[PDB]
Amino acid sequence: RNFSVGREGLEYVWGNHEPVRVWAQESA
Amino acid sequence: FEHATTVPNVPGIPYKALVERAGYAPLNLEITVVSSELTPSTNKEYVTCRFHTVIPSPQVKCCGSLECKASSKADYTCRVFGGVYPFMWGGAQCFCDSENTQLSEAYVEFAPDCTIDHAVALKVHTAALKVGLRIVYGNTTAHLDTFVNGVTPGSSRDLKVIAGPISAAFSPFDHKVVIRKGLVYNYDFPEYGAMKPGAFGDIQASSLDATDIVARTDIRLLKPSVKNIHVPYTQAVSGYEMWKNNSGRPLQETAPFGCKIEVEPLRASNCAYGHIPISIDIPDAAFVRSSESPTILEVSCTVADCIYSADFGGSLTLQYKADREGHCPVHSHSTTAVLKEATTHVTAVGSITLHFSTSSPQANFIVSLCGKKTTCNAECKPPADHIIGEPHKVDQEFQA
Ligand SMILES: *[C@@H]1O[C@H](CO)[C@@H](O)[C@H](O)[C@H]1NC(C)=O
Repeated sequence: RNFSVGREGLEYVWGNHEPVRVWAQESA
Repeated sequence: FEHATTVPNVPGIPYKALVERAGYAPLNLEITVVSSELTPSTNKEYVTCRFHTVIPSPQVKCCGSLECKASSKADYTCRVFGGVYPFMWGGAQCFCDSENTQLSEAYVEFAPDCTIDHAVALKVHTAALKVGLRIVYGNTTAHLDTFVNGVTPGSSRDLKVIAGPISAAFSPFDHKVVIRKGLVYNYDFPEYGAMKPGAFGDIQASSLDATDIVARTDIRLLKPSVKNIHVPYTQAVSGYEMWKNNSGRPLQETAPFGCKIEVEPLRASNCAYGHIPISIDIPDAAFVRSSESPTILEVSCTVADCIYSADFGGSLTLQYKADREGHCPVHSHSTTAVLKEATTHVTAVGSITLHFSTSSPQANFIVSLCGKKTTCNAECKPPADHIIGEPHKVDQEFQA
């Protein structure tokens, strides 16, 4: 699945695991 | 002395600032948002669950005459029919086989499993924020919890802090809140007394043990035709299980700004939005004069390679000429640059290395070490990494 993330971040929950927060950089 | 800053309200990251008294040596402060609980005000108007349609036993007069009696049960339905001639095992429970007038009774009452599986509906008001703050000044640290209003103070044995108000007020809750088994739904509920058949809140009561249970889920009785005695009764299906089937996703999965909604009490924990204005009354005993802490003579900025990433991807080297060994703190006084370290040991003649992070592609930030400043000029390459598992500590300015 292709998930677009923003600069503020995005939190994804895969199953019953701990939610993991990711953040996008400025690698243009 | 009173110092007021504008800390961004993001938990988990430190904010570094350096106080500058007129006649005293500068001191470092580091504020971290260890917790922040947004707790609205809730009141219980009713509870709901799957109802159990309890059927009272029908009773017959042989060929007399009956009447409907008004009751106070939840959706009390009463209907009087004509001749039935019931059969149980001997086939004659009534003489005078013409006009065997029969009574049918039906009402709903809570299931015994509603003590766990039940949904409570809530309406919330304007929510107040309470924030937990960890502060350190120099060598002495302190932990404190305070309310966000701009009025209520916080004290840990030396300190007076005023926090708030929030510049941009935000509430993830709607006007209508439903709690079921710890899951929070922003689903609109019908009001008290205005039940809807086949929808949510078809049975309402102030508590699980309340006797004032009010409901109306459309029980209509039917005339019985079988010789064997049995009352027929047809209904709309329970709207509680339909609302369970057509639930959607809870606000642990769809609340904006990324915060875990907690229940008992209903609250929002560690939810980053806006900036917090905090004013700190630092006690005067923590300060030390500039004649005790050693000051440097000259300092120059020799900058290493830099990357404008979300991690500390920049290195820098400062050479200094001082008079005595000491513990000068470091601070980058720009809004586009922060430092990994807040203080360092400073010799008489020598040089030290330091790490920094930035977001602008260019480096035009100002560096201070016991008061005096020295600019730094560098160009930062775009980062090779695309997604890092550490948030941006800094924000990019407009056209910078
Ligand atoms: C995801 O993006 C890549 C790169 O554009 C593309 O090759 C791939 O087909 C996309 N997959 C989906 C699920 O759309």
